[PDB]
Amino acid sequence: SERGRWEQQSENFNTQMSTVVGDVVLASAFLAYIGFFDQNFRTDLMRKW
Amino acid sequence: NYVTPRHYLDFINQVVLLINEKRDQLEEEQLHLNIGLKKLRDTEAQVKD
Amino acid sequence: KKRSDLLKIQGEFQVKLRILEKSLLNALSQASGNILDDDSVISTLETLKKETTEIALKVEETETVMQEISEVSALYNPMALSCSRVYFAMEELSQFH
Repeated sequence: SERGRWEQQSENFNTQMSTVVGDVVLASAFLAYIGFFDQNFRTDLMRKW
Repeated sequence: NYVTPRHYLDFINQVVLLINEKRDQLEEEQLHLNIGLKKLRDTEAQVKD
Repeated sequence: KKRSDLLKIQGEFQVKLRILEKSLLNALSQASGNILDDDSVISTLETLKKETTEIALKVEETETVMQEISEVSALYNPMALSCSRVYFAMEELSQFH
């Protein structure tokens, strides 16, 4: 039951490890470019990315 | 607003520092999640034995 | 009050496990031989079977609180809206110096 819990945590971390590059790219642009604009431009920009 | 090469460069540097900062945190946690599943899947074979 | 504290108190479900887990990995180590009577293995484990449950079910209620939250966060919505509209009305007056 305990070991089953580790298995869930593990698979969860492989998922993140699996979406880190794209997750980072997106978070970077956000920190790099988004700032100047308002919600609408931020929103539309994040969608193009 | 103006976007200059200089922005492109910082963008990349951010992407480089964040991919590291993020992977590191995840791998350091996947490792621990492994020092565990072994110790468990083992005690489970031992006990089942 | 609830929404904060509650979910603001993730530490138990965080550290109380993030290190209490490490404490299981210990017992299992000073083990490999007499596993069946090992109190620190029987302890740490059953300890988790509990300290664990706290999260699971207690969460089953937090989704239902987020619901409490939502219901009420909708009941105020119209008024919050009027407010935004009123303010931007005062801002239109700015056309006159």
